[PDB]
Amino acid sequence: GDFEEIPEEYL
Amino acid sequence: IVEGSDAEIGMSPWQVMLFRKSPQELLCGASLISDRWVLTAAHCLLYPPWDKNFTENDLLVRIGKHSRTRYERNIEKISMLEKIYIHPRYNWRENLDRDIALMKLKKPVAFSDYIHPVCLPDRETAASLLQAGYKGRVTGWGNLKETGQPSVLQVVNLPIVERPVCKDSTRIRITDNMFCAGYKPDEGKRGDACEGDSGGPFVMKSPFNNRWYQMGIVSWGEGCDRDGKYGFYTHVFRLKKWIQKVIDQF
Amino acid sequence: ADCGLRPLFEKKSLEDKTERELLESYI
Ligand SMILES: COc1cc(C(=O)N2CC[C@@H](O)[C@H](C)C2)cc2nc(NCc3cccc(Cl)c3)oc12
Ligand SMILES: *[C@@H]1O[C@H](CO)[C@@H](O)[C@H](O)[C@H]1NC(C)=O
Repeated sequence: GDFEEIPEEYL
Repeated sequence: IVEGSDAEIGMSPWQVMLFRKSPQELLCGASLISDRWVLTAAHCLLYPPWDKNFTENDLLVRIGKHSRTRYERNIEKISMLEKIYIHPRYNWRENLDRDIALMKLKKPVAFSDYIHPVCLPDRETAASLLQAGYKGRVTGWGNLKETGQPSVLQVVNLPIVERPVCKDSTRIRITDNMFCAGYKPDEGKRGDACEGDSGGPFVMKSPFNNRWYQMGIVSWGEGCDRDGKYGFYTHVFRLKKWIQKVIDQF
Repeated sequence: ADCGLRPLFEKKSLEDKTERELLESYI
């Protein structure tokens, strides 16, 4: 995963 | 984007990233046209020959972004999809005619310094600006070359090319719902879109009223930044009856 | 109403580094 983690509330 | 440069902060505030969940990755570009509607290329959502068929729940919209990979806390905004609308005469089988889709967001996004919608052309805008030689601007987080990836949003300015030249660059049938852009081989400047930039906007700044209009949607090319090839863009004004129908209906 | 006017550019009458390239092409 190159991308930084998205806040859980969006996922 | 090949042979472009790093965008300035707030340079393209209508820029949207389509972001795949599971697995987290760049799906495509797109653009913000109101506080609830996002415009992209149909083939970013539906393309059977590559087994692409994304449903609302498969993706997120990321607005306000500059870095490709970072979560831009307090800058970006991340939106969920309500519904996808694909042009009913989108032609994925032959030539990506009518390569256009709209996405309604579950909640309006708030505008900011980084987040702000682009205009859609009316007939007059298109007739004035969509002319061979006139330049527009393409932005995206796509590939830096054909065969790597940028830290930040990339911009390139590219001239609209004559229809016959567009047509003679390819064996694909070019319709009136497309236009192409890019420098020729003798012109000695380069630049193109590439993998990951589809869906994003080709914009032009009206010299009449000093507003940015989205004249095109990044669609396809044969490779990226190849001598003698051009980028093909969806002609936004020619599809605007569809757009207006979808937004007025839904 | 306010479409296509960028808060950090047009709203503040600041130009970006290459928009003049566009304008010069509109001959
Ligand atoms: C389905 O999506 C695509 C298909 C093909 C492609 O293999 N085709 C052969 C078959 C025929 O039916 C299609 C019309 C084209 C190339 C593509 N390139 C992009 N995007 C990147 C990009 C690069 C350079 C300039 C632009 Cl404007 C955008 O998407 C593409
Ligand atoms: C794409 O997915 C939707 C819902 O999963 C389905 O109804 C549609 O027929 C699919 N189209 C394909 C796989 O070509």
